[PDB]
Parts: sequence; structure tokens; C-alpha cells
Amino acid sequence: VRPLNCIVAVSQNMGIGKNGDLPWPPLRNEFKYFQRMTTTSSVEGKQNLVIMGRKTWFSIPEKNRPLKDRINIVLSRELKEPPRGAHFLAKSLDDALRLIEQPELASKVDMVWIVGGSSVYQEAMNQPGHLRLFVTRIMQEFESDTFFPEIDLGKYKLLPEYPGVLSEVQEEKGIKYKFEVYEKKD
Ligand SMILES: NC(=O)C1=CN([C@@H]2O[C@H](COP(=O)(O)OP(=O)(O)OC[C@H]3O[C@@H](n4cnc5c(N)ncnc54)[C@H](OP(=O)(O)O)[C@@H]3O)[C@@H](O)[C@H]2O)C=CC1
Ligand SMILES: COc1cc(Cc2cnc(N)nc2N)cc(C#CCCCC(=O)O)c1OC
Repeated sequence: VRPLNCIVAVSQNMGIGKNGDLPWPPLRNEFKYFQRMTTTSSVEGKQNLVIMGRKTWFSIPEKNRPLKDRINIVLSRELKEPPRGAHFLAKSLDDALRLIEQPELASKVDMVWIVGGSSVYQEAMNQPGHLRLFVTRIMQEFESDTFFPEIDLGKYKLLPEYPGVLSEVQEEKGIKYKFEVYEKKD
């Protein structure tokens, strides 16, 4: 509940999102991994929590909203009420982070996942604490309108291995990709 786990999928050119959706065609096997990692809590009775920007939320198909079996928090400085389906609405990441650490929530929340928005990824990476970056390396370039922040190898260490994560290269619809995990302890 204290460590922040960012999860993303980026192309070679750090591509992320395009015109409101993903820059590449639907990679259903990649969604499976995103789903398993953000959804699997390490304790029964507790649900993992996902935090995302207002655009990421509405970019997700309505039929897949909210992200089931996960507590959904949306960040927005303009909405006044949580969008239909969302569990909580926060006006800043700080407010979200403080909320999650409340006793009333620490009882039913396990892992915390950051799943959407370039700015959200940025601010999450720009703060003290224990940080982990779960990055899916899409080994191919795609025209993008949004990107992922650079990863400082002097600050983040590439973990040689992580429990539950396979390191072999994968492929779907002719597109190869692999899962990586970086860590910043502070
Ligand atoms: N390749 C991948 O893994 C992923 C790609 N994407 C994609 O990224 C693109 C969208 O990118 P991006 O524009 O960055 O999306 P975001 O979802 O981060 O949209 C930003 C909006 O969200 C809110 N927000 C973000 N940070 C904060 C904060 N600190 N406090 C308050 N509100 C905040 C604001 O809401 P408002 O304007 O309402 O105030 C702001 O305009 C799309 O194509 C999308 O699909 C998304 C997730 C994963
Ligand atoms: C709007 O673009 C998207 C971004 C995301 C976020 C996303 C994808 N991949 C990684 N590695 N990280 C993310 N945060 C997810 C989806 C979707 C879906 C389906 C199944 C979900 C479940 O968990 O139940 C998505 O839609 C396409």
C-alpha cells in the first residue's frame, strides 16, 4: 500500500497511446498480463488498487469499465463526481496517495498500481518512497501522440528476475514483446 507500482506497455520509441487509444492493434495476450498483475493481490480479502488519469479511464471500452475486481480511482481537476463506475475521484495524486494510506482503506487494499496517463506516470516517478516499474517492451515502433518518461538507470535498477514474471520474449499478431521490472528503493 506504500510502494508504488507503475505498469505500462511502450514501443521502441517510448510510444504510448494514439488519438485516444493504443498506437498498436489490440494485443489481447498483453492485456492478460496487465490484468493478472494489477488484479492479483498477495492476500485474500484484499483487492489491489489502480489509479489513472481521466483520459485513460474514458479511453477504456465501457464494456471493460470499471476494471473489475480492482478498486478504481480516477484523477481529475474538473469532474466533481466520480464518473459512473469509478470507486473514488481525487483532484491530485497526493490526495489519492494520502487516501489510500487511511486506516479505513489500509484494511482492504494491498498493492497499488498506476495504470494510465503520461503525467500520472511522471509525478508517480517524481517522489520519494519505494517505486517499481513494470514495463512491457513492445519491440516495434508505432506512431504515437503520448510517451513514457525516461528511466534513469542510475536511479532505477533492472531486476534480473521478479516473482510471477516470465522473461522470455513473447509475440502476438507478428508483434514481439517482453516484460521487465525496475526498482527504486528509498
Ligand atoms: N501504452 C500504454 O500502456 C498506455 C497508454 N495509455 C494512453 O495514453 C493516452 C492518454 O494519455 P494522457 O493524456 O497522459 O492521459 P491521462 O489519463 O493521464 O489524462 C490526463 C487527465 O487526467 C487527469 N490527471 C492526470 N494527472 C492528474 C493529477 N496529478 N491531478 C489531477 N488530475 C490529473 C486530468 O483530468 P481533467 O482534464 O479531467 O482534469 C488530466 O487532463 C491515450 O492514448 C491512452 O490510451 C493509457 C494507459 C496505458
Ligand atoms: C485505453 O487503452 C487501454 C489501456 C490499458 C492500460 C494498460 C495496458 N498494458 C499495460 N502494460 N499497462 C497498462 N496500464 C488497458 C486497456 C484494456 C483492457 C482490457 C482488459 C482489462 C482488465 O484488466 O480487466 C486499454 O484498452 C484497449
